[PDB]
Amino acid sequence: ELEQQRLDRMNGMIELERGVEDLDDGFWEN
Amino acid sequence: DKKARRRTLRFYTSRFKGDDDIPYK
Amino acid sequence: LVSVYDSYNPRTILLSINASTHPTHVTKFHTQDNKILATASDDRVTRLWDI
Amino acid sequence: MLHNPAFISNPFQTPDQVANLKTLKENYVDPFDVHESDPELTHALDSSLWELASLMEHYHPNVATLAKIFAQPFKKLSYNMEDFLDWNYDSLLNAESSRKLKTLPTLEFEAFTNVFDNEGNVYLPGVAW
Amino acid sequence: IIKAYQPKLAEGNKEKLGKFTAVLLRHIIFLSNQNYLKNVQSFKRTQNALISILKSLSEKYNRELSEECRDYINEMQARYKKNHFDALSNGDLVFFSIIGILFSTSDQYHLVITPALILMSQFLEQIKFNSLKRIAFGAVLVRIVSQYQRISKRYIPEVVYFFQKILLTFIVKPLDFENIRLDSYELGLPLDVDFTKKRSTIIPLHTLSTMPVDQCVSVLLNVMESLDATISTVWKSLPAFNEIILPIQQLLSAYTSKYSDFEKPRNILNKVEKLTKFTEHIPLALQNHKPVSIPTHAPKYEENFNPKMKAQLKKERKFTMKEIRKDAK
Amino acid sequence: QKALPASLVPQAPPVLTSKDKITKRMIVVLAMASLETHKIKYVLLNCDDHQGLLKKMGRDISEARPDITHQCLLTLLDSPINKAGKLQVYIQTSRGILIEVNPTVRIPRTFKRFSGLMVQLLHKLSIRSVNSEEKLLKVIKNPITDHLPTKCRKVTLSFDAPVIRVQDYIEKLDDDESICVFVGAMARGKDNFADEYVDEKVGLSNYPLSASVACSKFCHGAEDAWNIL
Amino acid sequence: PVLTSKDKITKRMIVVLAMASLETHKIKYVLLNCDDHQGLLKKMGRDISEARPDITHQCLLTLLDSPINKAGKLQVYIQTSRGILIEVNPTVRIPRTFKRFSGLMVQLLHKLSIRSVEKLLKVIKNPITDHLPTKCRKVTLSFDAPVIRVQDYIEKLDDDESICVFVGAMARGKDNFADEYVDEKVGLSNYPLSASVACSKFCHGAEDAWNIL
Amino acid sequence: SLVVQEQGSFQHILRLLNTNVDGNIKIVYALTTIKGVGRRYSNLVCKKADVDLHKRAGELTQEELERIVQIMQNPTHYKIPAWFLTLANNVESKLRDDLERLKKIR
RNA sequence: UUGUUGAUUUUGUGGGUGGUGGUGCAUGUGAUGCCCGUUCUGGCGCGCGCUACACUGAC
Repeated sequence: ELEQQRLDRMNGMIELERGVEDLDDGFWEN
Repeated sequence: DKKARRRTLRFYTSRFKGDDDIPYK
Repeated sequence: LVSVYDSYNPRTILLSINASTHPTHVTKFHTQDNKILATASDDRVTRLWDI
Repeated sequence: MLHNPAFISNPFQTPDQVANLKTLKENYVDPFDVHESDPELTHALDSSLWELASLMEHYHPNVATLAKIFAQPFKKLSYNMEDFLDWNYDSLLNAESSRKLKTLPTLEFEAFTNVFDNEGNVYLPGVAW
Repeated sequence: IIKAYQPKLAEGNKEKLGKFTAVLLRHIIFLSNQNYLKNVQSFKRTQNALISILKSLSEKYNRELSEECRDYINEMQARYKKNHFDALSNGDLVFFSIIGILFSTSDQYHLVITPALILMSQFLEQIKFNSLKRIAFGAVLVRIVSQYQRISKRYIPEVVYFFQKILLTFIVKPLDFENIRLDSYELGLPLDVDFTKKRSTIIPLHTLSTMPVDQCVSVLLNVMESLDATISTVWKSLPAFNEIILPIQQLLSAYTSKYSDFEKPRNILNKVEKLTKFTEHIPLALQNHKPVSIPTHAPKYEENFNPKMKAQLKKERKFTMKEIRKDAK
Repeated sequence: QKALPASLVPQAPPVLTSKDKITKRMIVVLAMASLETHKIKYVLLNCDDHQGLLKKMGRDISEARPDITHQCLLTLLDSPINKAGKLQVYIQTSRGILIEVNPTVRIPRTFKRFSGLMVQLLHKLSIRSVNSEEKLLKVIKNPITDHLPTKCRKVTLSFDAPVIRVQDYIEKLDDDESICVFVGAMARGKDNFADEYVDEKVGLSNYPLSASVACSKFCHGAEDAWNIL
Repeated sequence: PVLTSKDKITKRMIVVLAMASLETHKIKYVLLNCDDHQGLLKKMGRDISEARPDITHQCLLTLLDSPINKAGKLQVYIQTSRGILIEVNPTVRIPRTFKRFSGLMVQLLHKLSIRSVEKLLKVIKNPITDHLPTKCRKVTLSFDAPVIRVQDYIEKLDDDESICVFVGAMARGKDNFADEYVDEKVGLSNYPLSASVACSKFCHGAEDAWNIL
Repeated sequence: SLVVQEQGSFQHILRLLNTNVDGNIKIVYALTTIKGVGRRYSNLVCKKADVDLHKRAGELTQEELERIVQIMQNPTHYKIPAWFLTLANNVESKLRDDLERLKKIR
């Protein structure tokens, strides 16, 4: 379970299971 | 200089799948 | 798109041809042979069209 | 530059065509000259932008996401550079602190007996206290 | 202190231990800053022991530790804004390692790794690296970031930039590398260096505070060993490996030509040659997009189809009006 | 050597319509569809749900199965050929409805909601989208031939007919013409429903084939033939 | 001959309708449906989106009626999302109407077997692997996996072997149901396919590959 | 070799008053899409802003667009004329009562 | 802490439990196989005529 979680976190899974693309909304504009 | 062209570019700036059923109601 | 119009009649389009998806920067009628029209595009192919 | 369609492998491509594609791959050489000073003679159009592809693996996630755009369709007409020009290391750190979304910290299940190498498990071999 | 204030003993002990987790981390960093060359063994028996206790505390108080870790990242950055390398100390180098121990480095996003890993990259580039102290500091920094990406294997351009200048710094120019910006030209290693004696490549942290030829060679070997590993792990996978390794190959060639006995660059150069041979550098193909289907629209319909009031009022008038006329007739 | 297209962005292929006759396409005609309504509210007559009423109406409940028509549409519309915009569907109901099925339509998969739609299509003579941008199901004037493209090949499903490979068939046919396959949604009956329009009849498998299975076998062969993938 | 799980030597095209949403609910015991029973499933707490046994029905129709079954080269397994494995005898002719089909499943799940006066439908013990042929290729259907040819894939595959396809009967879900058993994941087409369409696609290729016609 | 147009390139899309307007559509009928902006109102705006109506929306320069925005947000300041800018149920009950009495007579 | 009461509870930290659960099987028994409440408050048919779906058109 822990190893599978690490692989998911590596591929862009964020535990607030949001994604890296969600973060990249509005960072550059401001 | 950034502020001047920061103004100009403001005007420049502007599916059912596979086995999904139509929404119920 | 290359479009052919009657001079002094802007309303009516005679012939409309899609030379290419890329810009068509040059369009000229052939001086000797009236029927044929030459078109050059950013596709880098100069198609020779006829009416 | 971002894609040469001649080197695509199509499943409908016939076995003789597959053999031809293999030979084309073998004989390719990058023709871009870095020392030529005349930009019209560098033969850039005949090369490819492998460097941008590597940036998709850039350590910064946002930079990787920006680099990933070349892998996506070019729907956007243009990008406003004034939102991109004046970024510094300080700005990147400040933006990271001022993040809209907050996440829960995660921990490492793997355990290291010693952080630094001596002069069982060493996290940072080659360095000592 | 942890035993005397366990969560079960009294209410609020969790918070006290949570604050103690932050306090312990600063103590671990604080001791490293203090001189310990006199009693390195005793310092080693406390420095690792406190980290183990911090690991147990982090398991229960990661949130408190994370907040303190972020504060240190902000504080040091502010100190770097005013003191630059003078702000950087051994405790900083110690500090970064502990996050690798106590946090998951192999994440695309993390609260403490990403601010820190941004911050190592700034050091690997912004700092001048014009002194053997400063080069040795960078050598430790490269190793830390390398361990951060030990599984992720993400590409860090600063590591490429760092390696180029350091390798060229010890050969100062040869007049062939004008694209590499050096910050010191007086660190050129002498030709008489043997490069056959067995010199330790491990860089002690305490020796930094002290900081000649042997020391310069040892720093070079540690940096160069990190170079060989990075080619093996990260750059080998990257599509632009030939472009990335091309400047490094030229610099390593100068090392072999100037120093024939000096073996490792030949090992790296031979190793680099093997990778370029096997790797097939074909033009990239990324604009293949899957064909998009025709649109799909749901139908609009009534579940039980039937084969406002003013209209209903008007409808009733017509019927009543119809009856009445037939009544009058 | 050839210059690349200006826009490499994928664009949805045009939705085929009866008005356009030049483009090549697979036309599938689900002939002998049992699709009829009657007040109880109007409900789609079924072989099993409504037995007594059809007995009162005097028709055989054996040929009172709109389920078969439903399954054929499901596999036809969900086939990749439809996703490629190269297939259009027509339904010839037993009393004489010709129904144009827009390739973009997404019929409900459950039969009860399918039946709920069909009674409405028969009464309003057409169906609109939820966003009200296109008409998905429309009743159209017979004969089917006028709707069919000008240059076209017409065939039916005949079990007695010789067994032919659909992929080999389509490859041998020409590139400007189009293929019409008349599938009998009827459970059982003589294969002469479309004889007046067609000129030849072909078999696909020596074993009997269901309408849903047969039409799926057709489209799969064309996708292999046309590399629709 | 009618293929059975007992015989492992014969080449056959096995297909597994994994994550089948067949469930019986007593207020009488009836097959749960996404539309028929919404509030009842809410009381059970299960999402109504994953409550369509129609998917499993439709796949069986195109599957059982395919020519390959008529040639006796096909056997079907169904793995219920609850964890129930069902063996479908190739000789069965399941009802075409769904409401009747639901009546059979409730009989099957509670009686554990259907006999006609060989059991046409049988509940069998997990794991699925033991029932499969000794030498057999395992694959699934993945949208993300590379697109391949069923005809070319079967042709390049051996002869003494047999082929397994774990088709996901779910409306939506992660494609990891059969990861534990299967060795590779393959895509059939670039475009999306329904479960009924995909197994119809795969069986058509086997008919083309093995010349079943 | 170096040519730069001062006016600028054509704008396929523009953002005015928090509304996306197609450059292909003309100034009047591209501005009509904005909520509260009709054909006559857009025409009056274009006349007040001294922008040639025969132009496309893409052609509009920065100053022209900013002026048009000022026309929208400040109409009065530029002298835009002001003119330019249960019982039924009871009746139902009465009718129903009349109907019942009509039945009573019959 | 109860509702006067007397350590039965309350608080904080850890923490095992599917169980007045069903269903069949073997002469009740089985470390049986298989899975997984309470009380009220409401509940049209037959027909005419006219206008539109634009470029032979709109302004």
